[PDB]
Amino acid sequence: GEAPNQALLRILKETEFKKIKVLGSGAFGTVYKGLWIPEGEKVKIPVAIKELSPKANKEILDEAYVMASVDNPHVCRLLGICLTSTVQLIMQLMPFGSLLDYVREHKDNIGSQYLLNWCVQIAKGMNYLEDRRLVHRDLAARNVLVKTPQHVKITDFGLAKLLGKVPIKWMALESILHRIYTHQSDVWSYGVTVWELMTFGSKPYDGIPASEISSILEKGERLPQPPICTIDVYMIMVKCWMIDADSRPKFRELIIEFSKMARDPQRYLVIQGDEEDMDDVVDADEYLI
Ligand SMILES: CCS(=O)(=O)n1cc2c3ccc(cc31)OCCCCCCOc1cc(ccc1N1CCOCC1)Nc1ncc(Cl)c-2n1
Repeated sequence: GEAPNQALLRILKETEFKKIKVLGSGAFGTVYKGLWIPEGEKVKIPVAIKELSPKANKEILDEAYVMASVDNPHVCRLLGICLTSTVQLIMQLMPFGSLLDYVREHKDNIGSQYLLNWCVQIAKGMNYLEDRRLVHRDLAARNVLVKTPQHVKITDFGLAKLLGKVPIKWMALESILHRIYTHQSDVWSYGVTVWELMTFGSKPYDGIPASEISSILEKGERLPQPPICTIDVYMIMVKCWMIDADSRPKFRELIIEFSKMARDPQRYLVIQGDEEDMDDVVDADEYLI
């Protein structure tokens, strides 16, 4: 029971945008890179169009509701939806793809400053979501997209729910065992995501069946310390992975700590060699109504 959600849901004409290329596909559906041109407004906006039964429409509209209810520089911006045969979701295009893929591809040219700034931005997005009493439930490096190497945004709100099949290796223990989800379980997943970033995109618990992850965590086992990580960063992750959810750090505290770290990045991360016509193109972050 909260304030009325006065967010605007925008309906976009299908004739207004052109699909350009396929970005990805799978059981969830397919996502296209494309361009959106509102009629007579003299702007072209690079967009991602998510697409794929009446059960699919229900969940896609739940995602549209969630994403239309949020507005943060570190959260995916939903431009609107196009009511075709299957409902399409129009989102801001993130040219550089997922943070996981970007990090795996560019690990040889990624420094401490970028990693700590990404941690700061992700924490800011999650803190904003907490302010909106929103629980993401699927936070991971694969669900963080790169608008620019200096700017990342949280996406994939398919599992997002209000405060009141799952990827086991990113979940808190209480979520694995009692299906309890809280902003602190999101903090656990944030720790796992930071681990993904610091190991340059390695698979957490590589080769371990998901069925024994619960026992592994119950025994006290945790993800190892990444080589580039000083005890400060790894301690932050371990705090995010504590059993008592109230003992885990809050997202605002993570913002503070990682900002402190980013002011002197080399003290906290040790990385070898650290030191056609688009005239009218407008990014969605600069197209407001
Ligand atoms: C994150 C789950 S998602 O369902 O919410 N989702 C959101 C997407 C998106 C794209 C493809 C996709 C799922 C997507 O298919 C399965 C995922 C496989 C590829 C992951 C990232 O791929 C890219 C994305 C984007 C640009 C390039 C890639 N890559 C680059 C090269 O390597 C292959 C493709 N720019 C984007 N901009 C807004 C949204 Cl909103 C999106 N992507």
